[PDB]
Amino acid sequence: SLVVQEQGSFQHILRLLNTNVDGNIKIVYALTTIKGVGRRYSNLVCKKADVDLHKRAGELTQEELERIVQIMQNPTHYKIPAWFLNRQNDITDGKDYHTLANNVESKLRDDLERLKKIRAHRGIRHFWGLRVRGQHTKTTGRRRA
Amino acid sequence: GRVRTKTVKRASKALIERYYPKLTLDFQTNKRLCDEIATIQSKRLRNKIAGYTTHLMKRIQKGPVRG
Amino acid sequence: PGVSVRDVAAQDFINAYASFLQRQGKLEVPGYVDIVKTSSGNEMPPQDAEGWFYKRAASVARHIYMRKQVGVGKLNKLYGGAKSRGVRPYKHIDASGSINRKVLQALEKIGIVEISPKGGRRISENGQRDLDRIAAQTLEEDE
Amino acid sequence: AQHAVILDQEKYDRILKEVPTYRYVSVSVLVDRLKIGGSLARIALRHLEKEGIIKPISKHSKQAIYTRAT
Amino acid sequence: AVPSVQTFGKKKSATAVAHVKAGKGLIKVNGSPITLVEPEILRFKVYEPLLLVGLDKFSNIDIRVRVTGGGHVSQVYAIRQAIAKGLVAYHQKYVDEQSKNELKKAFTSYDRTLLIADSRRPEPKKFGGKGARSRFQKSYR
Amino acid sequence: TPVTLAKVIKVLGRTGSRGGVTQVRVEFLEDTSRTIVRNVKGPVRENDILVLMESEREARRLR
Amino acid sequence: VLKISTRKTPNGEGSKTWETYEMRIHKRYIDLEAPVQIVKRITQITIEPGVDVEVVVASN
Amino acid sequence: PGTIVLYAERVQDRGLSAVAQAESMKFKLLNGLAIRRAAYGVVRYVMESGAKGCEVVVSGKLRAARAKAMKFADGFLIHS
Amino acid sequence: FTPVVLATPIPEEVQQAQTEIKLFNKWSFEEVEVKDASLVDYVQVRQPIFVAHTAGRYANKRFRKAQCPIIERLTNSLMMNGRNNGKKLKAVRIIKHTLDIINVLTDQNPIQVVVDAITNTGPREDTTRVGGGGAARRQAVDVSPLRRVNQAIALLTIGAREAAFRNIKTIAETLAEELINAAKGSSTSYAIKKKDELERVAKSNR
Amino acid sequence: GNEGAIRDKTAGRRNNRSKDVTDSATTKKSNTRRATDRHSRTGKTDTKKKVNQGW
RNA sequence: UAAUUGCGAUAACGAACGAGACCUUAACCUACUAAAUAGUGGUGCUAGCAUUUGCUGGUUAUCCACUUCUUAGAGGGACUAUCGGUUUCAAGCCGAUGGAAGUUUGAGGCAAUAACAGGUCUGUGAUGCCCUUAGACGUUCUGGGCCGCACGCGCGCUACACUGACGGAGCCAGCGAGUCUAACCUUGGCCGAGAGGUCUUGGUAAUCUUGUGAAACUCCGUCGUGCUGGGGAUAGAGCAUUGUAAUUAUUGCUCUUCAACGAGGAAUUCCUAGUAAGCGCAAGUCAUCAGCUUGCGUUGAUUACGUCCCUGCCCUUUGUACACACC
Ligand SMILES: [Mg+2]
Ligand SMILES: [Mg+2]
Ligand SMILES: [Mg+2]
Ligand SMILES: [Mg+2]
Ligand SMILES: [Mg+2]
Ligand SMILES: [Mg+2]
Ligand SMILES: [Mg+2]
Ligand SMILES: [Mg+2]
Ligand SMILES: [Mg+2]
Ligand SMILES: [Mg+2]
Ligand SMILES: [Mg+2]
Ligand SMILES: [Mg+2]
Ligand SMILES: [Mg+2]
Ligand SMILES: [Mg+2]
Ligand SMILES: [Mg+2]
Ligand SMILES: [Mg+2]
Ligand SMILES: [Mg+2]
Ligand SMILES: [Mg+2]
Ligand SMILES: [Mg+2]
Ligand SMILES: [Mg+2]
Ligand SMILES: [Mg+2]
Ligand SMILES: [Mg+2]
Ligand SMILES: [Mg+2]
Repeated sequence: SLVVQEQGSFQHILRLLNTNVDGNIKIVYALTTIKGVGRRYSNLVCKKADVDLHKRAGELTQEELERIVQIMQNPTHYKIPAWFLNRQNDITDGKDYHTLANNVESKLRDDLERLKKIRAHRGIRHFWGLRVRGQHTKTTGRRRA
Repeated sequence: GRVRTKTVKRASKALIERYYPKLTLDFQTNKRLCDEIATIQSKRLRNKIAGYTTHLMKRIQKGPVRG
Repeated sequence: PGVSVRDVAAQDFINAYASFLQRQGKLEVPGYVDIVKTSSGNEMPPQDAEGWFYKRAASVARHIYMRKQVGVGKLNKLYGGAKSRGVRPYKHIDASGSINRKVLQALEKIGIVEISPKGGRRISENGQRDLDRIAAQTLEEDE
Repeated sequence: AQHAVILDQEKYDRILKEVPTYRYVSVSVLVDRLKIGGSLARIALRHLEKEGIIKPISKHSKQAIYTRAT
Repeated sequence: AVPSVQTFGKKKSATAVAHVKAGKGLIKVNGSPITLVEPEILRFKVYEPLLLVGLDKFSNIDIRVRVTGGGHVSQVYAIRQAIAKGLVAYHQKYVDEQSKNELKKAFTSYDRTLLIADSRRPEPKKFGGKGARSRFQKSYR
Repeated sequence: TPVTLAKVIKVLGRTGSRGGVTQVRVEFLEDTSRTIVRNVKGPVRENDILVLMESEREARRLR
Repeated sequence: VLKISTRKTPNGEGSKTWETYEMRIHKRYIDLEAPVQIVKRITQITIEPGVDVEVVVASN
Repeated sequence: PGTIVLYAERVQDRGLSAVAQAESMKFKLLNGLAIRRAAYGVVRYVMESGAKGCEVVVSGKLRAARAKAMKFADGFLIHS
Repeated sequence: FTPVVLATPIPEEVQQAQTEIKLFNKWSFEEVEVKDASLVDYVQVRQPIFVAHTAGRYANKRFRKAQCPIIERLTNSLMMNGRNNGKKLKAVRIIKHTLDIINVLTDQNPIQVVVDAITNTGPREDTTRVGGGGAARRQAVDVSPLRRVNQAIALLTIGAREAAFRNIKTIAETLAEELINAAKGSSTSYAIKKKDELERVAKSNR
Repeated sequence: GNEGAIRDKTAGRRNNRSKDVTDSATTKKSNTRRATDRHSRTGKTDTKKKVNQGW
């Protein structure tokens, strides 16, 4: 690239999606401070909104942002494969959704209490505050209870 | 740290005991002497046997020595 | 004087092929190079993101030229690197099979590689005809 | 995430006249003066080479050594 | 059929096969010029045989080398030895012996495995620990 | 800072408990045909040279 | 070189001592220019207990 | 049938090949011979039978709950 | 310099100084003199080598380690900590960089300020652990003419090695800034500090 | 059953970390009669003019 | 001296087992024997750029020659050689030169007499005796368990990063294995982000899988010192594979969740040259499952070249009432 210097376009901090973001960090790495967002789920949507990531966050004049979220809140209507998201076939409607930062803490419990209400052994496990994926528990995970 | 075994040392003295006409002060000459004058079983073995006889015969031309 | 591909440095040459092929136009990208990480063993996709297909198609040819014939599998192993299986030891695995399988078709339709007999894909003859031309163009850097 | 890791409009002036009097330079030397982070500093390095600012006695990536315009 | 020889250079596992033709001074290892091999820092390690013996000594020869086995550094050390031994091999058959005795002398005065093939070799591991001489950790109840 | 010129003429042996030291008689390259037998820490051969701070001092075998 | 690495103890006690066994195989092929009646001439006194003999036919 | 047939060939000077004598004592002790007597017999036999050296060890229990072990060897014997 | 050209291109950059006064990749091997009476015969320069990578057995005999190019023995003393065990190519690259520097600032050839860096980082005197009986004191000892340099090189690296930890400055710059202070030790090089304190206690026994 | 497993209290790392470990966990080898090995405990011996008949 | 290995001293002289010899493997052969299942030169046939004839390839035989590389047969080679230093100038030792090699040449293999209440009746259709034997401790079938989790100990794996993680790109090994009554190793063409799917072929193998294009490593960038993009536990949701069966999630991939961990107290381990350490690979295991092991090569140090202080064990002397020998 080359050196660039805007006048006042860069804003240090600006909240969105009920989360904060440092403007002094790159925007293809800043946005991943939200829940349900990853270093890859971000990269995909970034140039899909024809935005150049080479610059930081206080950059990227608002118009883009206003619908940058719309592309993730509506990830299938806007050309993204449905094997790239955290919630496919959900649990009761067969749809494919992406849950991002407030519903994720909720949806975790949604399935969690679902297995509990169903009495599934792994629900039992969770309720006991243990390892649910079958890993040996005698010699591991001792003091963080 | 390789002190030769007395197996070779016992042999070296027993040949210098009866072959001084022969047994020049050179190893290679002495080496090809054993294949014809001795019944050794291996190159390496006769190599230290002949290589030793040489040192003994190299010193006899300086003075006498036990054995 | 008469140059050859071997007579040019690997990196500053395929990167010349990249700018050339990038600015040429006949690509036939499968359209899905927005996402693919290029291997299961890789953490994230390449950083060019407008390109890196020409950079891969740069050395995708360089290699096929220097050898008799090659196949999809061999390419996967070549670029494929070590994968940090988190807390488990690193291990090597082949790269993505389609990003290679049709990086060839995307470039054999352009005519720089032939589906060689005996199984595999040989450097095309016209691909062999643009052997030194691109090599020479890079010698023009230190003319 | 601290200490001016972006353009810094009035800092752009500082880097203009700070390049002289320097016998050494590198991406480290840039952030070493209450300045811009390495990411923006890195590509700014030869943005100076565009016209008589440095002497690139260095060779490659991960280590750079320029020198006073002669 | 012109005056030509063959020689080799052997590092730990790498073997370098060099053929020296009577030509116009061409040196292309595996088909690629010696100008740039790959280990840019280790480049001079193969350039030095030419620089040490006087650099021209090529006007009527042609060398090209292939390297199987080895590693990114095992092969670079085997080619230099292969070409040095090659040039002295040429000077044995087609030129006099003094111009050759001067070359092996100019080599051995600086030789770093240039003509005498380094005899080092990987040692085999013995059960009781992953390593040649290394042993597993002990407990002591 | 007064320094000394000391070249080891010959070596005596390894003194010290663990054997990491050794008595060594040296010669002053200044006013030669001298002594003292001082001791060292690193591995040494004959003909070596080394500086000593106080030459008016010498310790014998270490316990 | 057919190698067999196995612990010496039948049980799993004592020092973990391993033991590698070896079996070496040698196969030699010869292409001939003989007639159609010496087919069985060097077929019987060709042997010495321990050498597996195998004769082949043309290249197709 | 016909793919194989076996022929019996007596072993030349059986008292040099160990297996022969090993089984010899087995059938000697099994017939009530004194351990020392039967063992010593095969050793003197194997020696007068040509062998440069011989050795035989008997381990286990013989009427004594504690297992003993006796060695019987004659002549020359290399081991390394 | 009587250039010679043939079929394969031999750049004039390598063609200008090969048989000319032998220099390093970019620095003269001549003019580098040990500025300490001791350490002579133990700082191998003259002979020269253009790059510090030599597959030479230096431990099959006790003292062969001394006739080894000292700058090379400095390099390999960086590829340590497991993290760098092997990696000599990464190391040697850091050295070429480090010696491109201090030259940037210090006009003096780098293979000269390097010998100046090890000369003043040798613990002329040191201490030991006398038996003494129980609560033992220390005995004033004088390091050898090669443990002197061995300790000197080890001191310099370990000091710069830790300096490069958790900080943006490159391992190359730390070693560079360590050797400049070590050229003639002045209150900052981790090496001279540890040495004088491994020496000021050598007087605590006398 | 499983409904019993959830409803039933006293389970879970909470209902368990609350307690203390039986000091028997930090126990030792309890050497298995290894200081009496050389002394036959059979309480019987082998006659001598029984072994001279056997050996 | 590694060695009861020798010198030397010597009422002892001369010998054998064991150490050595020996055997195997890794290193030296332009000297012998030659090989389309190994490879080289020429030449046909053949393709690119440059022309001036060149440079870089294609070619299951187009032919011709060869054995340097490869391979494995037969030899040879080293004997610590030469010179010197040290020493009863004895065994020996040490330095230099030469040398493929001069640390038992490196690494193994084998290994005498004795000793243990060492482990193994859970390898054995090796076994003494005892127990049980038809509601069986036999045996098979169904399911569960060996994984079960307030904790204590031990062998490990991944990290705490900038000698870095990441992304392009450069891109080099070696020890192995591998399908007949068969389902083993798998190239290659497609489909698939991936995992994987699918369509054919080579191979019972120096012939095909494979130059195993392995990984660290080299290069060019993005990142910027902030738990950060270092880190990858835990966890949710989906797609695959193994398999009669994957729930307590066999393994693989994808997205998301993003712990502790900012170099580790007292303590203790392994190790001296291609070794340590970093790196991945094959093999055992194996339907699926390596954070295990056994081998391999890859990149390649520091500091020793010494002592008996610590620790352990030998050997004398010595006491002994022990000899079932200090249990
Ligand atoms: Mg996140
Ligand atoms: Mg005869
Ligand atoms: Mg790779
Ligand atoms: Mg790669
Ligand atoms: Mg990892
Ligand atoms: Mg590992
Ligand atoms: Mg040959
Ligand atoms: Mg020498
Ligand atoms: Mg017991
Ligand atoms: Mg048993
Ligand atoms: Mg059952
Ligand atoms: Mg278990
Ligand atoms: Mg263990
Ligand atoms: Mg990388
Ligand atoms: Mg799909
Ligand atoms: Mg078939
Ligand atoms: Mg973080
Ligand atoms: Mg990560
Ligand atoms: Mg530490
Ligand atoms: Mg496996
Ligand atoms: Mg296991
Ligand atoms: Mg007594
Ligand atoms: Mg007691």
